[PDB]
Amino acid sequence: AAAAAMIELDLCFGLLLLILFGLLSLRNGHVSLAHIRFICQCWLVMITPLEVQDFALCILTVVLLQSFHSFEALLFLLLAYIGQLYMMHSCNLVSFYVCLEAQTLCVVVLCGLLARGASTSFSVEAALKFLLLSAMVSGMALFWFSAMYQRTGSLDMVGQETFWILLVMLFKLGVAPMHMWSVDLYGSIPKSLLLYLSTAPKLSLFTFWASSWHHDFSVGVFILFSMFIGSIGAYGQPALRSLFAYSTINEIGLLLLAVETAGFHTLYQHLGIYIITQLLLWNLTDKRLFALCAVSLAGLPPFAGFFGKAWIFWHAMSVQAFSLLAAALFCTLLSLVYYLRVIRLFWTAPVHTAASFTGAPNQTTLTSACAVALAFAPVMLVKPFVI
Amino acid sequence: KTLWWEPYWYAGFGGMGVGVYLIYHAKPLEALDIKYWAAPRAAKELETEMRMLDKLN
Amino acid sequence: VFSGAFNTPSSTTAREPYAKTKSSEAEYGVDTPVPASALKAADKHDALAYAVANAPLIGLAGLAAGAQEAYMTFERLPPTLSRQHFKQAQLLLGIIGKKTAYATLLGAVFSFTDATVENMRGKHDMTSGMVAGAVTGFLFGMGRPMPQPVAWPLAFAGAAVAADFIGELMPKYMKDYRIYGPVVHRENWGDPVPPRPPILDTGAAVRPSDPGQFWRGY
Amino acid sequence: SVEERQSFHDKVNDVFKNLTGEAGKRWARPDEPILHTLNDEKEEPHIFFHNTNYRTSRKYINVEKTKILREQALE
Amino acid sequence: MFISVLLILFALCVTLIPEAHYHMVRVWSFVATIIPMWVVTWMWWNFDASGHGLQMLVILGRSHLAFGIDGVALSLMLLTTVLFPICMMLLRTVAGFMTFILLEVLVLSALCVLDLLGFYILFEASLILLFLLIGRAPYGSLEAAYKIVLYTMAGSLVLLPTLFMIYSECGTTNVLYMTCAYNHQTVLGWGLLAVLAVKIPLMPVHLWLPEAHVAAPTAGSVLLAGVLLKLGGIGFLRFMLPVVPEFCVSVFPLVSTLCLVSFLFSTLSTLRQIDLKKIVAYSSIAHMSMVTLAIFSQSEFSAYSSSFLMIAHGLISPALFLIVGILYDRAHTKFILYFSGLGASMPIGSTLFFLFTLGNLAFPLFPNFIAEVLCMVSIFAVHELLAYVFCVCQVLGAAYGFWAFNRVVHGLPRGPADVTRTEFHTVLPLLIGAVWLGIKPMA
Amino acid sequence: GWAYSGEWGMLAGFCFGTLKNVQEGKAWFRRPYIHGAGMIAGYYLFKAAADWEDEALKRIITRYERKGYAIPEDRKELFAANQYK
Amino acid sequence: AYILDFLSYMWEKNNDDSASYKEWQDFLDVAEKDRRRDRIIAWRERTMYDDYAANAEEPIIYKR
Ligand SMILES: CCCCCCCCCCCCCCCCCC(=O)O[C@@H](COC(=O)CCCCCCCCCCCCCCC)COP(=O)(O)OCC[N+](C)(C)C
Repeated sequence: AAAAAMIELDLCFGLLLLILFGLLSLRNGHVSLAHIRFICQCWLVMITPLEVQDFALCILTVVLLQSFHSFEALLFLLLAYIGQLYMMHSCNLVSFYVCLEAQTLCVVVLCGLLARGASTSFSVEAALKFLLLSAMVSGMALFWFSAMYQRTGSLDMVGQETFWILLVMLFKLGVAPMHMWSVDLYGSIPKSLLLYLSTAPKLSLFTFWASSWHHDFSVGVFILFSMFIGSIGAYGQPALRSLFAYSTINEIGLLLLAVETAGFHTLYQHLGIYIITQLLLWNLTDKRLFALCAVSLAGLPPFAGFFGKAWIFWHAMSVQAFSLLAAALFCTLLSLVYYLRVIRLFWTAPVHTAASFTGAPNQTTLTSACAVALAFAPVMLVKPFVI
Repeated sequence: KTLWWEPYWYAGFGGMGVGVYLIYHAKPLEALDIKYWAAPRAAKELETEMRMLDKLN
Repeated sequence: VFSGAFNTPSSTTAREPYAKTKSSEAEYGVDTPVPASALKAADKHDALAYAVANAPLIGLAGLAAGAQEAYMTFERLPPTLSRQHFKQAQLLLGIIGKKTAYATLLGAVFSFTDATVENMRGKHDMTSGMVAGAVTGFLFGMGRPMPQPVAWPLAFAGAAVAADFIGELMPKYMKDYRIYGPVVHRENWGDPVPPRPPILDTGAAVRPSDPGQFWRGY
Repeated sequence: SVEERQSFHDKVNDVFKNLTGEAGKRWARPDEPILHTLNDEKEEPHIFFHNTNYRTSRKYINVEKTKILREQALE
Repeated sequence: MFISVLLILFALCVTLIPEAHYHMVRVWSFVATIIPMWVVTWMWWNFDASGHGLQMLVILGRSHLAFGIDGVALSLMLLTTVLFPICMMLLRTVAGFMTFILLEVLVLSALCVLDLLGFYILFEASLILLFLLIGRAPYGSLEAAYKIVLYTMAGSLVLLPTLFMIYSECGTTNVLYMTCAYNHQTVLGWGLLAVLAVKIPLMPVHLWLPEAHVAAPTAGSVLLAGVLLKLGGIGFLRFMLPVVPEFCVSVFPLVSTLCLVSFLFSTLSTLRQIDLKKIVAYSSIAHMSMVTLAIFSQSEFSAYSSSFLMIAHGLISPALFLIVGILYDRAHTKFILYFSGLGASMPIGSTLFFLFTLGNLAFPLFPNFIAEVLCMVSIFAVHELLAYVFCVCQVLGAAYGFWAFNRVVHGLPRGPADVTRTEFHTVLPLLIGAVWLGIKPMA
Repeated sequence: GWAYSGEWGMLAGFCFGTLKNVQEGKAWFRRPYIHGAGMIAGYYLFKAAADWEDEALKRIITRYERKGYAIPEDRKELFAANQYK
Repeated sequence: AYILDFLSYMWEKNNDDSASYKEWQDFLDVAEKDRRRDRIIAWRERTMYDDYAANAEEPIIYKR
């Protein structure tokens, strides 16, 4: 009986109808597609199950779709969402491989498609490098899956070959020293895909890790590499895109410290606060709120980034992971300097914000002003909330 | 011509000074300082200790 | 609680040592076994065998730094030099091999000096690490202008001191640390006793130093 | 044992919960300390704060005794 | 609590006033700091001195942030509420008013908190405000702002895991249950020493103060000297001594030698200074070293004498900063070589300078004299030589104080004219407080 | 959950409307219907968060008791309670 | 001087020592309940959701 699979049939039927509707709308010469975007958001809601993580991903992708305008980009983001959703439910390396590869192909094509102006060739260059680096990591995953399949005779993810699969997962999160594909991507690709790349796949992969993964090894050297390299790199790079790429490497090192000491509640709290800050960061038009992102990414006390860092520090001290904790505290002391550089650049400066001329007047002030109210979330964060 | 801060300065600091004076001179003595609570209780204990020390001699 | 006369917790102490606190209904640890190479590497009774067991790991760091420098040198080579493959191989292997041998030398000197002072003094304390750090840093700092023949022994001794304090002394001092169950020496407060220590699937860098801290595995 | 310590803690908590005093008496200027055979009185917080208040009272009374005797000796 | 919410909401309404009404903006921001002074005076009226050690308690559920009043917190809160309207009289922009209003909220709530995590959250939420206040673009110094922020962050980051260690150990960060549980006192003691030895300027982590307290504006210098250093002392008296007393005994030779060398070396450095504001800025380190040793003696009435020295310093050194600020505001320099004969040209300002010079050197009829006598009684009762070190070095403090006064006040008359009504009324509450607390402090 | 979460949500909605005005160059009181919609959304969002507080406590006590951790009845009221603290 | 005597009487009338004791007891009770709840919560196990032995008692239904 197939009566337990109506959501899958609904997914496929919705894709079949959406392609035909997008074709009919384009035969009329419509230069805007807000109706297509609303149908895409409805389809996103209709295929998502009733778990916390699934709906967090769903609501995140509904918010992200407001920064994309063409039909093909919307289709690629939907088919990347299918991989992102179904990776959280993957209990093998077969589905794991297919979901990861679908996401990689969608990201590569979007990086090629959306570039404009003088930065087109730089974006295509960085997309090619990302594709080549992704191909060999995919080959490593397939090779060691074949080794595990031959040794165990089954699809269980146990044994020594899980160390290389773990390295595949660490590549997909931009963990140093395999971090330079993300550093290349941050310097050229436009802001909407940078917003997409810093939020949704990290959530999808960490939920797969929380749900169906065990390894008998450690990730401590990659924690050290990510934290020290990210902090020193963001201290040393004057371009703002490289600053935010290296600060992202530092944040993924903190999330790996939360993974390594168990306690995924602190991981989920810090990831949620980080995702809301990212949603504020890449949609800013008034540059004074760039200082709020700075004080809430430096871990300064009353804002929500402090709470996200401080439960990670608390659980690390609870299980006595002293050396990694000391390295994390040193890199936190270093991170403050370049977040202060951000504050010097964009707060202690005269205010200029250009008006719109061709309509759409400051079109994402709702989301940015809503996400700035991360100064009111700390009242709920101090309680036993995320567990 | 009176400067802009003068009425508010005199009201604020004068009402602090009068309030500190009334704290020192109109609060109950036990409420002002614990040494007024313990001064009568030390005196009776000293009365019943002086004659103890007299008898010990 | 708070008075200007005195601080009551400065003179309100226990008169006897306490008994051990029962934290769970099961009081046996669960953990994965240590590999035998690290078990052998902990032994200090043979100074030579200690240095032989420990020095290849410290040589791995020089191998990594040398491989980095060798690739960065290879990328800058003009085609008239890069096509000469024997000369290219001997240059790059020279850079890597010099870095690897220097790291292995510094590591062997540190481990041998540490275990020698350990066996000479008859006890394990922080003096052997400080002396080994001073010797290794003076070996590194020789031949350099002069803040450096003092600065490098200080840096290597400080690394030894930080190693002792963070990795050895603080875990030893907090062996009776409990995050769950009854508060230690405050069992009258009534916090309930769980059936077991909490099961945590931590990584290999976070392992329980006492059987009662947590159960590690899956 | 642990059971006896726990039952004593419950008794102390019940007593200090249902406690009252009026007619010119300040609580936290108690007349008598609470006598106990506890190892480390801070095991029971109510007893620790009670005896802290009593000890504060005694220190201030001894200061006052010194002043009265100094006036007498001067005379 | 309801009153505190009303005072915060009244203070925050300065932003909504349109900027073209200048008189209204000035009056509103001045009254917004006058009202908490009245409320804290009323809290002193309400206090029962023969009652419990902790009075007027409030706890906000499971959010930490629990509050209560003892004597040290109450005296420090009274001093802060005096000092903030004087700061309001020395500012001219809405940005300055709002920065000092937010600073007053954070200081007042930090002084009376009873939760360690609450203390951590409330205190160093002022870090970015101090960075913007010190590194202001045309006339500040970004180097000084970086130094003060980075030193404070370093100390706080050492404390934070030890805070969380005792929180996992016993189940709470409330100081009333942290003092009654069994905890690993060496680790937490080192974390608390790390924060409070940076807040109180103790060598070697003291180099931020000479840069920050000079690069700040006059209002910022008044706040930083008179208030923010004493948060380390109230940290010692409220959190560290009750919760880790075994550590506080075992660290006494180390804290003792740190205090002795800080006192001696900072007094020796003050003699070679050539900037008037740097002279005033160094002298605060020796006073805080005496405060710290008197706190750590724990001997006779140590909390009382150390709190009284904190109040005497918080009255006297902001007035010296105010006089230096007047000289800088109307002569555009802080350099000693440009000033001479200020007695003939500013007789009232020089008289105030002399009186506060005598107060800073702990001469009688000033609260510093009573303070230093009682602090040395507390130090003497442990050993006589630890008192002798401070006693014999009194010539070294008087040397720099009288040398600075004699160089700038006597000689050929050159320099600005005498003080205005506004400058005199910025100085005046500190003088009245000094005369009262140095003649009849108690009843 | 917390008793004053709806009032906190209303203050959040007011600050949201004021910031949406300040970003677009308008004074704080402009477009008060934006403030009203923000207040309604903030009220219901923070009430939902306060409901999740009680839900999380109930889940923790239920899972811990099924695993074998027997909690005394004096401490079960700290968890299995819709406490309006 | 009569104003001083009447203000002293006003202080004595407004002060309520039993209310101070109840304030102290309620403070201690709220703090103790927070500490007890947090200590019970800290028995916080963590494995993957597919660990059917560490989560043997949960009533989970699978679709596969
Ligand atoms: C640790 C004790 C606190 C002492 C700190 C030193 C205070 C500095 C000045 C000394 C004044 C002594 C005042 C004594 C009587 C006042 C009331 C009183 O008893 O003091 C209060 C607290 O006293 C204060 O708050 C004094 C306020 C002093 C601050 C003055 C500086 C601010 C004024 C600035 C200038 C204003 C001028 C304005 C005019 C233009 C409680 O202290 P204890 O008696 O130790 O408490 C008893 C302990 N137990 C309950 C457990 C039994």
